[PDB]
Amino acid sequence: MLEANVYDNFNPNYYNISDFSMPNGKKEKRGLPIPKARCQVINYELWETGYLYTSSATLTVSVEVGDIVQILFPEVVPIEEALGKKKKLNLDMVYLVTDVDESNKATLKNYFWAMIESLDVPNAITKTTNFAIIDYLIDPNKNNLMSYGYFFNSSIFAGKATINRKAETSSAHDVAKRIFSKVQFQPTTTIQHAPSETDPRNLLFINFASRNWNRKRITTRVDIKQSVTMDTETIVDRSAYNFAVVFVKNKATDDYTDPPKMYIAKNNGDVIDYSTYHGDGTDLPDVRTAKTLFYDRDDHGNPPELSTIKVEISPSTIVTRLIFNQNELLPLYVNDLVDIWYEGKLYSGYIADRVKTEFNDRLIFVESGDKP
Amino acid sequence: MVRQYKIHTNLDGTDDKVWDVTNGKVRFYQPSNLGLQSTNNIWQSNGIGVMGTRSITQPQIEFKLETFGESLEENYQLMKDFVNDILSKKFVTLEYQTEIFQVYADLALADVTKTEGYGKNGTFSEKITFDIITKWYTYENLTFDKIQNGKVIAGMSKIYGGTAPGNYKYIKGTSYTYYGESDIDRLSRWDIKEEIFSFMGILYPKLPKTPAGVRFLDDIGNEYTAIVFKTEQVQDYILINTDVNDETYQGWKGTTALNLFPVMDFERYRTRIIEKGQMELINLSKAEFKIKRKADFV
Amino acid sequence: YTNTSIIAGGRYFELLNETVALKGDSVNYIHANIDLTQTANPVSLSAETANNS
Ligand SMILES: [Ca+2]
Repeated sequence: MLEANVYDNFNPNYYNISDFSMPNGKKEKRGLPIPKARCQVINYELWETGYLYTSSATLTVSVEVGDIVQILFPEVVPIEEALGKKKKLNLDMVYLVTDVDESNKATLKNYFWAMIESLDVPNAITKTTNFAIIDYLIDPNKNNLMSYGYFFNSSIFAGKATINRKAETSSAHDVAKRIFSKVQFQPTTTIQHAPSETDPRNLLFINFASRNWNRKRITTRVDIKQSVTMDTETIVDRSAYNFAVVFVKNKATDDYTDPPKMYIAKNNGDVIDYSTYHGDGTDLPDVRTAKTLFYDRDDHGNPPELSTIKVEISPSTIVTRLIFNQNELLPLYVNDLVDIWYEGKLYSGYIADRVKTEFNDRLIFVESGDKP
Repeated sequence: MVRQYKIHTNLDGTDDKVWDVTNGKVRFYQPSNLGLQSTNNIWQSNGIGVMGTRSITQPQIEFKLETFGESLEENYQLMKDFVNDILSKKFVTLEYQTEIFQVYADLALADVTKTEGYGKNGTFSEKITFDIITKWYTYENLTFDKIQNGKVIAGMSKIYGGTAPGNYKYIKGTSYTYYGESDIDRLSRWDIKEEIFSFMGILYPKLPKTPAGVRFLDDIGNEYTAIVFKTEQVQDYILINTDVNDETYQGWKGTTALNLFPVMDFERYRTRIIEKGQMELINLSKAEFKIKRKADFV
Repeated sequence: YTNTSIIAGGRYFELLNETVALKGDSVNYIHANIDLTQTANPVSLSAETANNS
């Protein structure tokens, strides 16, 4: 079994107060408490980041909804916080109790996703770099749960933030998912005692750091023997009816009296009128997914742009997800850039999640796409 | 004459320990079922019969574990030993031997019983149940074949002989047939006649930093899979096991064992299942192979 | 380590063709471990995650 530390809810209405007198004399934030009970986590399905599934585990002590569960491992993870600076960090799996049944089986939600809950973010914040969004999302003054610090690899979140659809107000969950897909990284919450020996506080931090500051791409093979589960995910939201029966309203009748114009999307990506086609069908799709679209003529009176129709019939990012057993010959840990060979086909992406169960040790591989 | 059952801790391995369950102190008796159950997925429409795919299912073998020991101390020492020895290794290979064949089955301990109904000098009479990993496979030695030059015959072979400046005659049927080939010692074939499922090869490399290992070709001369490694120094030998349960890809230099899995070419190694054709040696001076091939009923 | 001599804590020892296993895509910190109670073999080598001196 694994060891588990059970604490009461890390209420930021209590812990965010900077009244604690440090040994030197300085006034700082309130440190994390001691576990109300030391128990042992048993009959477990424990994820590392909580990318797809929520963790579930039975616990010896009678835990209740709200309590924080810190699962301990007798091993250490070295995170590169600065180019040369590597810090000794202890392996932890921190969750929030969402629901306990009659048989004391607790439904555990990964601390980070349970922290950025109900938080909404406007398009104005998303206009800047990915660092600005992370600095907004991780704040104990706003979040439902207490936060002390954030470790983040500057190179991975250096790039310009992904463009938002309709420039609307999105939830912290949807933006994080959209950002974490492009950066090819996943967050891990860790409880560890303050770095300075003078500070006696136990603190909770969020991890956006890796074993290598400048991440390198790995090349590996996944055999059918590892109980492989193949399923297709969609990163970007784009429409599914590749053929469009487009109708344009007549100005004189203020009605759709005029016949429709059919538009087909080629295999390359371009959108053409169906009547204009002069080919052999090799450059057109294998299956015709169709929809009927209605458009209103602009103030100028001109028909709607080809490009505007194109966006609605354009293809979505078909991405392959692979869930398999941990290979001891070539171990794959979370937040690693990999190139997986499966049944003669090459899939490129990252390790998003990791399940620590009683029977097996499994990985969630997410193909980042961007192949041609 | 009579059949032989032998439990092996690790077959194909240096740390092997064999227990004779036919002649030794601890014996297996009256196997429950050595046959097979098949599910053919047959559906009948209006009296006409349609057959799907046959899933050959293997059933648990339940033996009659019986120890013969001089004292109560001896038989308790036999039960503690035999069971721990099966438990120590993740799976144990049971050898089935008769006048006609020598098959093997990969087994996993399903259930073992210990009761206080002792016979004479405290002798056990219990039931030992096993789960089937792979039922009946042949563990045999795979070797290459050599090609030799045909003899030179006057009038039959292409030579300019007899009266000067030589002569070779075109006849009907006998005419001219080439004797052989210059340097026929280059041709070697590692023939694969039936589909094999796993193997234990001992590869001795030639040149360092040049990919060394094996490649497999089909009946038309096309590569389908290849286990090849690019090491920095010349390994004394690369010990490879394709067995699914304990896959091993290790290189040896002196007394030091190195894991060669990350150095391997992952693109070339497409499958484990070897098909009918031939095998080639990439940058190898010598190779020793042991091939294991399945049989459903024996 | 084909031939590498190390003086750790004033104790001299030679590494003669001593091979140490490594972690894939990681920064391995090779340590010299001395345990005087292990009278047969006091020096042992280990590739670790961080500098645990
Ligand atoms: Ca073996």
